[PDB]
This record gives sequence, C-alpha cells and structure tokens, in this order.
Amino acid sequence: GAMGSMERASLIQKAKLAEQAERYEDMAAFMKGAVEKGEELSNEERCLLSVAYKNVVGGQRAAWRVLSSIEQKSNEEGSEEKGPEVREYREKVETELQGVCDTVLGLLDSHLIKEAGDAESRVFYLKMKGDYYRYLAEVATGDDKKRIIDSARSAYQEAMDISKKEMPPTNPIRLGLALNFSVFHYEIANSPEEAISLAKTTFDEAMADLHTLSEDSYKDSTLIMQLLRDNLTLWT
Amino acid sequence: GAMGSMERASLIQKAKLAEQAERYEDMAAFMKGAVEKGEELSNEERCLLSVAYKNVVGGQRAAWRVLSSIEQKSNEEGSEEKGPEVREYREKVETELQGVCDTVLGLLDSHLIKEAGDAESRVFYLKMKGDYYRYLAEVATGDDKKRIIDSARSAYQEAMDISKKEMPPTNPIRLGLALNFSVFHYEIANSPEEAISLAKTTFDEAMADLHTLSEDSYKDSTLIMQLLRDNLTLWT
Amino acid sequence: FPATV
Amino acid sequence: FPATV
Ligand SMILES: *SCCNC(=O)Cc1ccc(Cl)c(Cl)c1
Ligand SMILES: *SCCNC(=O)Cc1ccc(Cl)c(Cl)c1
Ligand SMILES: [Mg+2]
Ligand SMILES: [Mg+2]
Ligand SMILES: [Mg+2]
Ligand SMILES: [Mg+2]
Repeated sequence: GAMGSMERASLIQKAKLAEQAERYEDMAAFMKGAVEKGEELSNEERCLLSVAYKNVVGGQRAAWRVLSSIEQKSNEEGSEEKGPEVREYREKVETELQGVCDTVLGLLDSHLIKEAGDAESRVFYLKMKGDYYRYLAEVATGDDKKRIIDSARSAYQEAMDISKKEMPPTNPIRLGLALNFSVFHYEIANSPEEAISLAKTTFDEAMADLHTLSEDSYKDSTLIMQLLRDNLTLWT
Repeated sequence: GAMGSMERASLIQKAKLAEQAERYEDMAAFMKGAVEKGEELSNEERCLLSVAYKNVVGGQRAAWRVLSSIEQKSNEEGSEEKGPEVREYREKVETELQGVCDTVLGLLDSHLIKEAGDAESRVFYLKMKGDYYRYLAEVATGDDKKRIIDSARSAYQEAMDISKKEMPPTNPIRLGLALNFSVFHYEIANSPEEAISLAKTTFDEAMADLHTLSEDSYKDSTLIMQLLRDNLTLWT
Repeated sequence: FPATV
Repeated sequence: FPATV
C-alpha cells in the first residue's frame, strides 16, 4: 500500500510518534504498513498494533452507539418521520467500522497468526481475532450474524486453550483474553452465567498465583484483575 | 464534490448527527457540502460550520504542537540523531492542517463573504478568515510568512471595524472576534501590549452594556467576557 | 459498558 | 495556551 516505500523501522518510529500525538488513524496506518513488511512482530510492536486499532475502532463503536440510539428513538411510537438520514449515516459509520475490522482480520489472516508459534504471540493474535469478530457481531443483523458470533467464539476458545496450557494464570495476556471472552459471553452470546463464571474463576486463579511475582509483574496482573472484579460488580 | 448528490437539508441534518457522535471530520465534510450548494447560511448553520472545522483543525494543531516539541528537542545539544522521521511526520500533519485551512478559506472566498451583507454574518465570516490565516501563521516559516500574518490581521481588522459600527459591545460575535484578535496580537504579531489593551477595553465596554440585556443574553455575553478575563489573568 | 482491554 | 472561540 501507500506505506510500501517506507522503512519498517521508520513506520514503527512514526507509529510511536502518532501515539504521542493521539493520532490513532495514522498510528494504525503505520502499523498496517509495518505488518505488511512480512516480518514477525515483537512484543512491543504487537502492543502498538493493538493500541492503534483499538482506539480507531473504539471511536467508531462509540459513534455507532450514539447513532443507533437516535435511530431507535426515531422508530418509537409518536416520533416524527425525519427521513432516511439517521439510518444512512448510521450505515455509513457502520460500514467504516466493518472496514477497519476486516482490515485487522486480514492482517491476522495474512499472515500474522500462521507465523506465530510462541504462546505470547499466538494467544495475543487470536484474542485480537476474537475481538474484531466481536465488534463485527455488535453491528451484525443479517444471514451471517450467527457465523460471525461463532467466528469470535472459535478464536477466543483457541486462545483460551493455548493460554491455559502455556501461560501462568497471572499472565496479563491470559487475563486480558479472559476479560474479553467473558464480555463476549455477557454481551454477544447471551450467556451471562458463563461470563460471570469465567471472570470469577480467572480472578481467583490469578489471585492464588500472585505470590510468585515481582513487584512490577504484580502491578501488571492486579491491574487486569481489577477489571475482572469491576465487571463482576457490574453483573452481580 | 462527493456531497453534490445529497440534499442541502440532509447535509445539515447529518452535520448535527455527526456533532452528536463527535465525528467532526464528517461534520465538516457535510457542512462543506452544504456551503457548496451556493445558498447563504443561517445563524445556526454558520455555527455548525465553525464548530466542525474548529474541532478538526484544533486536533491537528494539538498534534502539530506535540510533534514540533519532539522535533525541537531532537535538535538540542546532546540529542541522538534519530533520522528524518520526526520532521517528516510533523510535515505530514502540518500539510494536512494547511489543507484544512485552505479549504475553509476557500469556502469563505467562494463565496460566503461576498454574499454576507448583515453584520452578524459578515463579521462571523471575517473572524473565521482571520482565524484560519492565524492557524496558517502558527506553522509558517517561509517567504510568505509575513504575508500570511498580514492576511490574518487584515481580516480581523475589517471584522473589528464592522463590529464596532454595527453591533453592541456585548454581542457575542463581537466579543469572540475581539478575544481571538487579541490572541493574534499576543501569539502571532509579537504585540502583547496591544493584546492586553484590546482584551481590557473589550471587557470594560461589554461590562457597561450588560444592563441592557435579558437573563439569557447576559449569560451568553458574560461567558465570553470570562474568557477575556482569563487571558488577561494569564498575561498580567 | 463492561471493561475490555 | 490562551482562550479563543
Ligand atoms: S499492549 C498495550 C499495553 N498493555 C496494556 O495496556 C495492558 C494489556 C494487558 C493485557 C492485554 Cl491482552 C492487553 Cl491487549 C493490554
Ligand atoms: S457558533 C457555536 C455556538 N456558540 C458558541 O459556542 C459561543 C460563541 C460565541 C461567539 C463566537 Cl464568535 C463563537 Cl464562534 C462562538
Ligand atoms: Mg528495509
Ligand atoms: Mg450495514
Ligand atoms: Mg435540493
Ligand atoms: Mg511545511
């Protein structure tokens, strides 16, 4: 693409600059260019990729929710006909969101996942695959909605299986994966009991492993454990 | 452009939706499309146009300042050579900013200003012209930098002359114009004394006119008067 | 909304 | 930075 002529190292440098400038669309385009160089990503570079697209799609999701709310209000009883504009603009944002998700899923499929052999990279990419199918599922309404949901589930499940075999229960990637798969259960799969069970079991097993950790690893793990607790408090 | 096939009213409706969704790039593209329909803008529509581009260029300016700071640190003594990347990316953001300013100035020149006969519209558009030349001046370093600064000054000055003749001293557009022209003096024209004099005289003359106003007009005017006071406190 | 990372 | 509107 348009980044084909820029050095891989320069793309990574500029992704970091874009993050400092809060220019997340730029950050994501730089990291897309870096991935398309075809070399595997380091731990730090995987973080840059995920931060960039998380911020881009997060803004799109927030906007889509605002517009969907307005659209559903317009379809209530006693609401005045305002024309097709709300649906059109919600569809515009929705299409842009789907485009970003398809781009990320394309990077994972070509060819990040198939070259990821270590648990830390493979679980990370499969969690991402689950996340971006989850975002597609949030806006899905058509013939393939169940298949999108199952694509998210399958990716999360493979990541979970690897993480339980190959990572300690305090590993932040394992914890973050469980956090998000639990939200998938609660918000996408209509399975609140599974969501609560997963968050609780993940929290308790991490708690019992904290004694093995340094001060800095303890900080990293307890940060995500608190998010598990926050969700459990929201749900119970 | 790409908005040529959309109804003017639909563009205005979607600009309002984009504002609610905090999608200011979209908002600006919709309002550009509305302006290019060739009809004059109402008071509310002028507000939509200015809010949209103020947010877009405001984000670009914030990003440019972050990158310029990093760039100037890199050029200090004892700083390691990091290559051309910081300058390149600052230039990229700078070029995008200049593009937005040129777009706004193009809308004002073709043909918003020449059709604006009432004081409220003409002063508003000339203030905008001063503002977007001011943003160009913030990043200018070349042969035409003095001419960009004088273009900002000339636009602000014409707006001031009209506002003093045709608007009460509490009029919020007159106040906002004086606020920004004062900042132009302080930050662009190296004239802090003129900046302070203008802010003080504008504040005092508005204060003496508040007694003529309703509760709601009083709220509108005192809001901008407080910004004049905030700047005076910053500068004295 | 619930927390995700 | 100073306030502008
Ligand atoms: S990768 C960005 C830096 N890491 C974090 O902000 C914390 C964190 C922990 C676990 C996981 Cl899976 C993610 Cl994506 C982020
Ligand atoms: S036009 C957007 C609504 N108005 C404001 O937010 C307050 C205000 C007052 C004076 C001026 Cl010149 C501007 Cl641009 C905005
Ligand atoms: Mg190379
Ligand atoms: Mg759709
Ligand atoms: Mg028409
Ligand atoms: Mg330049």
